[PDB]
Amino acid sequence: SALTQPASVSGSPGQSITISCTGTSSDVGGFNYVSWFQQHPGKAPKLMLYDVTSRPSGVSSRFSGSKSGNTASLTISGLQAEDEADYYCSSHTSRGTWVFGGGTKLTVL
Amino acid sequence: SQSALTQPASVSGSPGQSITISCTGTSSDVGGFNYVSWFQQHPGKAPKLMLYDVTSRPSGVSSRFSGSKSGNTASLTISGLQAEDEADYYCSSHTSRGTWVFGGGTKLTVL
Amino acid sequence: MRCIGISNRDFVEGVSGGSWVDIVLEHGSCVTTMAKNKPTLDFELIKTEAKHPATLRKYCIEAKLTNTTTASRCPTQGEPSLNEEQDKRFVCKHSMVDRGWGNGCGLFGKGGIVTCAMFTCKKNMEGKIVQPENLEYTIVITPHSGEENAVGNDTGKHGKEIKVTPQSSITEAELTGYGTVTMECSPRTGLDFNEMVLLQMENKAWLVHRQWFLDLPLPWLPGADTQGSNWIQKETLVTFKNPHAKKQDVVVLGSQEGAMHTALTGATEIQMSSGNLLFTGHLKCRLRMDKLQLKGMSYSMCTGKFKVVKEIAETQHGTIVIRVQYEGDGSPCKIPFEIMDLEKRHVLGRLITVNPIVTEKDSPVNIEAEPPFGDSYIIIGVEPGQLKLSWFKKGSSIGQMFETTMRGAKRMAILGDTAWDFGSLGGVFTSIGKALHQVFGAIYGAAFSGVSWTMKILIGVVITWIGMNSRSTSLSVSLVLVGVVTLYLGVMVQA
Amino acid sequence: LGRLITVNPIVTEKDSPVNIEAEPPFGDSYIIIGVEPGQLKLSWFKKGS
Amino acid sequence: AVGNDTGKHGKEIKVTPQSSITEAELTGYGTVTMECSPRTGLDFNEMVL
Amino acid sequence: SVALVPHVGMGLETRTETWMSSEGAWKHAQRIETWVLRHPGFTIMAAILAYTIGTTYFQRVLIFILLTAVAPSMT
Amino acid sequence: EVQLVESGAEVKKPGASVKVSCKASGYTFTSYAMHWVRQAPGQRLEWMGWINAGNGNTKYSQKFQDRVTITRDTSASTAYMELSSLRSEDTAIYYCARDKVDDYGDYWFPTLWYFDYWGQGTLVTV
Amino acid sequence: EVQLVESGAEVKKPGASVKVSCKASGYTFTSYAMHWVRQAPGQRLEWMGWINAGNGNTKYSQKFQDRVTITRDTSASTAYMELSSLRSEDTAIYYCARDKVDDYGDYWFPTLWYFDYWGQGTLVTV
Ligand SMILES: *[C@@H]1O[C@H](CO)[C@@H](O)[C@H](O)[C@H]1NC(C)=O
Repeated sequence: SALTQPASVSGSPGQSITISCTGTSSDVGGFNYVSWFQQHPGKAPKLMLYDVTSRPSGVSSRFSGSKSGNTASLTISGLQAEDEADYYCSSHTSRGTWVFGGGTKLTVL
Repeated sequence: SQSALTQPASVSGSPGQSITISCTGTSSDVGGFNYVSWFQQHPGKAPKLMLYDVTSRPSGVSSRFSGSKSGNTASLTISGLQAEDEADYYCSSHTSRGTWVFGGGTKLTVL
Repeated sequence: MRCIGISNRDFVEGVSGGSWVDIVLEHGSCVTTMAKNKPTLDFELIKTEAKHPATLRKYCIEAKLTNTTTASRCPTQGEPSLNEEQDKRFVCKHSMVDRGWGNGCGLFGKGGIVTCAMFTCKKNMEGKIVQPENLEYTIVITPHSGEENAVGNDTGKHGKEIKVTPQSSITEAELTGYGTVTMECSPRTGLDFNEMVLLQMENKAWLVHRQWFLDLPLPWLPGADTQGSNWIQKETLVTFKNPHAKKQDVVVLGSQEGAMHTALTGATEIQMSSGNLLFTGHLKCRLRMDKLQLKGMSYSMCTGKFKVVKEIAETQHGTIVIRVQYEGDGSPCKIPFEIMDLEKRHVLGRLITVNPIVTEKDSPVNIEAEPPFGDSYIIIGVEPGQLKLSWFKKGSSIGQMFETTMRGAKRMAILGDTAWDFGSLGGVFTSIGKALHQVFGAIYGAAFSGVSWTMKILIGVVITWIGMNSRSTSLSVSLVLVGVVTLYLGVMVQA
Repeated sequence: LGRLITVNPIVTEKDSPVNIEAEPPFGDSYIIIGVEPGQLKLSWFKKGS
Repeated sequence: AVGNDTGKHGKEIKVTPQSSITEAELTGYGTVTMECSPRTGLDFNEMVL
Repeated sequence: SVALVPHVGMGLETRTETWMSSEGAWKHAQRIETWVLRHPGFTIMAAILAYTIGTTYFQRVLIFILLTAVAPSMT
Repeated sequence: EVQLVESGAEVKKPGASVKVSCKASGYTFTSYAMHWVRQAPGQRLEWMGWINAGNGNTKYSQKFQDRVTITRDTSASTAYMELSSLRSEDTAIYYCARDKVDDYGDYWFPTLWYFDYWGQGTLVTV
Repeated sequence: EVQLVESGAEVKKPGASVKVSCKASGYTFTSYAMHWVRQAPGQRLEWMGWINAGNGNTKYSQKFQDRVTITRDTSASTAYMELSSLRSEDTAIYYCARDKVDDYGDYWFPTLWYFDYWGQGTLVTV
């Protein structure tokens, strides 16, 4: 039931890179409980997006979220070196549980 | 399938003259409709569409190539025969049965 | 161009103050709009696509039974108990079979029995739903440029294709040389996809009524059901047999695909395999002709001979089309075209391909015009080598009025009150007629929903008779009018 | 045709979405946001009476 | 806003029979005064928990 | 059966042909005609009953037609 | 710039089957019907059939209705044509002509300008 | 400041049990539900369950349902995650994330910004 994400992703600095989170009709295709978490090595996950698109107060505006059918997407526009991290997608399912993506490792180089 | 359109085996004409090629079909392929297209086949090269809709020609084709239809027979005319006009000319049609039929093939010789 | 020979072609003439006209677009039809000093354009709704639909309910059309079990209890000792009755995969039923010393019971009477077989679905039909905000109408706008191949509509290569979505009310198409055309379409007041399901069953899809779809007497699963085994009304697809009150059996009824096909008689078929694209329904749009200008109006008239390359043909709509090759000089020139009378005293016809021009000498040009009823002459070119092509129309203006009245009546019978939007310029009479039509259509749809055309015919006959046999002249007339309209709608329905 | 409910909607920060609630009329109505350049016109139909 | 270092838009007012008049200070919108009558909402002298 | 509740009279019709409009337009009439042919006995009883519940030929004809239309349908 | 690239020339025994591809680039591959025209060396052209790349529907001539199969890769933007039960008389150049389907995605009536673009021709020997 | 702090890393042997705590400060502990999320070394985040500090209600993942016990200490504003019968697969960082409950005190529908604040992460090895 884990949300499916690409294993890895890489984008040249200053470009835009997109990440996909494909789920079922219950987790990410049924509800707007879609959240994106950024986790730097050795650190706890950081809430990057929520409600599909809304981003936390401190979170940059370079991060944009989209959802289409059973798939939610995260896009990064600046591709700074500090953006290189591991990104996890989560959704609150219809049965009242939380499912997480497999996580994508974003690399600038 | 069907029966291949019958055109003369070969044609020749002095350079600069007017030479026509016939294309005889039944009432189901050539007589029935206007899906009559002419193709120019140079040796070792893929056929090139010269005429479609009987008289129409695709962009980039000389106006010397003109087409006409009469009953069950389609005619291809060339004005001012040149040295480039030494390819095999094939007439095709879209049969009412839903297939395509090609003529035997006329080889025009300038001289 | 792209709209001749469709046979469901309508002609919208004129725009109001503001240069806008209301046009209703339908699938399988085409609209050609003409206004003074503006190019004639062809509009056609060629696709409605519903994206990312959510499945609402699964229905079982082909099941099977397995692991059948049975249990009995001696008479007057209550009910038999089966473990398989514990889970809802097993379809069960209780019944009474007489028992006595022969069976193994100590007393005689009707002992309870229960049969339980596992229920599995072999084939299901999925009914999906789509939000009115996830539709994407496609419209091809084709100018009457007179291009050689423009008559062939299917390709639509040189016609601009605009995608209308409820996200933005305004769509702007830039037609090269013609300026731009602005469309303000209303996808929300179209087919009402909040009240319809996209029923797909074995590589065929239908657009059905939502309540009808939820009334289907088949075993079903919720739209979001992962297991796939908790079918709700399984008893609609199994039968329990107790012929002689000796033993009870359960059998599966049989594949319901054909019965479903019969049930889907009045639905419109749609495509569901490669995207949920469905070719049915209409779309009201508003056409902004403000930024729309004629092409090649700065060219000079052609001074040379024209030859006809395709003979004059009569379109199904009372218009004539003709292709003319150009042979003179001044390659980008304007084709002198007019439909005169025999003596050329005055112009009789009306060009539909306004401002025909030969852009390239070699490329032929297709010109469409609307000759008058009777004898007319199509004059083409200047006097030296001028073409004069006689034509006859074989019709009457009274006949054309009857045909137009019948076509408008059919449009009202199909679009209801949306008919008043077709070619409307926002007139006061148009608004009042549309509001009255909305009221009467609501009443009529309440009173006539769910019946067949034969029932409509019967009701119309009865109402007409009641009106005829009515003392009141007013009530008689109103009842007769209602009956006649009902008879017309019954005749024109189921299509 | 309609009166908005989130009265005086304002933007405090550029990268800060603001959600407006408004009461449209019954039937066809159009929600207009912004000014002439790139103004976004939204259609809506209110089904009641 | 999720950043909880600043928490706004959450004014809750407690109303008691002794203090039935209280004002909320909605940041940016001034203040609102509620003059409530808790003694009439429910007759807790004729009710048992 | 699902076949006993067709998607007819639902107000969703357009210009495009429906699923089985041509075929199913006259299926009911054909079925009622065949039933009347095969079962002439009930038709005579229906006519007699309609005449008995009369007072008007419109009433009698309507009642007889309704009974004949409902005899196969009730099945 | 629409170019149809075909597989390299092949030579195979009569009992073998040859599959020739025709990659489509420069136009929407799924909106065009890929035809296959056979021309024996020194003979007239022969129409085998067409495959609707949009919906995979195929048509065949009665000559090759049983010995010919045409397939297209929507993702690969290539249309395949395999001919089994080969014969020496089967030797010919196989081209891939192009035609456009209508706006409803079905290939009912060909455009009048069909076969406007051909392949370079693939040679098959037996 | 709303900081969440968890107990330190611990080393346990297979078949043992481990208790991890998450101390919540800077906010009303009773107003939020506490979630436990574990991440194996170099693998995806995994949700285990939540505890409603307001009433002690809990919901566990179908996995971990029989092994994990979640408890809270209203006095200390602390949450605990007891994992019993540790196996080799249970070595991972165990994070705590909060989500506010509604004004009724019932936590069934989360807030859109669930898991906005996380604990530093407690490492457990077997
Ligand atoms: C049903 O019967 C099959 C053998 O026909 C058996 O393999 C299966 O376990 C049985 N299941 C139940 C639930 O009885």
